[PDB]
Amino acid sequence: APKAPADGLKMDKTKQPVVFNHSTHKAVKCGDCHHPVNGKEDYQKCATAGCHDNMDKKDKSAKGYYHAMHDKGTKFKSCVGCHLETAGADAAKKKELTGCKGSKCHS
Ligand code: HEM
Ligand code: HEM
Ligand code: HEM
Ligand code: HEM
Repeated sequence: APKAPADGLKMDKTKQPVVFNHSTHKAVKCGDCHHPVNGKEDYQKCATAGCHDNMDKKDKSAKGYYHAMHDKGTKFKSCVGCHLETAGADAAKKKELTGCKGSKCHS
């Protein structure tokens, strides 16, 4: 069975890189992020060719990498989508978890 990697993973496909820590996401099943593709949970890097490899941040199709990390109403939760739900009405948590700058994702 796949094992989570070490904390401090840098997502760095863009000029706004973001650190991801598995240890803070244990309340989330692995396959909610490493989601099924052709019926099997896929543990490849999200931006693998044929996956979320479109680096046009304006693309709203499934292959758009920005879209996959930021948008609501997606088939699997995005980073920002799930964080918005988590923050609820708490403005401090909305800033920490969903702010576009000065958040835990982007400085
Ligand atoms: C569940 C305990 C779980 C496992 C297992 C797991 C594994 C895993 C691997 C093996 C990697 C490395 C991939 C590589 O080859 O680079 C990896 C990377 C990322 N993960 Fe993960 N992961 C588990 C859980 C979760 C959860 C719950 C989320 C989403 C909240 C998540 C996300 C990520 C992300 C993002 C990465 C980086 C991918 C990248 O493209 O570099 N994982 N995980
Ligand atoms: C990496 C951990 C990773 C993330 C994060 C992720 C997210 C993601 C979202 C949010 C969606 C929904 C988009 C929408 O509804 O518009 C989505 C959908 C698909 N993904 Fe993905 N995804 C990650 C990893 C991977 C990998 C490694 C591949 C390629 C093997 C891949 C592919 C796809 C496909 C295909 C879809 C659409 C699925 C369907 O319609 O059932 N993703 N992903
Ligand atoms: C998507 C790849 C993604 C990123 C990036 C991400 C980041 C992130 C950070 C930076 C934190 C703060 C703690 C830390 O420094 O590790 C954090 C915390 C929470 N997250 Fe997250 N997160 C990503 C995705 C997801 C997904 C898809 C969910 C829900 C399904 C989720 C949830 C949470 C929760 C819960 C926390 C803790 C919140 C807190 O108040 O402490 N994240 N994540
Ligand atoms: C707030 C809604 C918000 C904005 C706006 C935003 C912007 C942003 C940009 C411009 C990029 C780079 C896109 C490109 O291709 O040039 C980027 C990248 C990532 N972001 Fe973001 N972002 C906002 C908020 C958040 C939050 C709160 C998280 C974490 C939950 C987050 C995550 C990510 C991830 C992951 C990336 C990709 C990192 C990489 O691979 O380089 N964003 N964002």
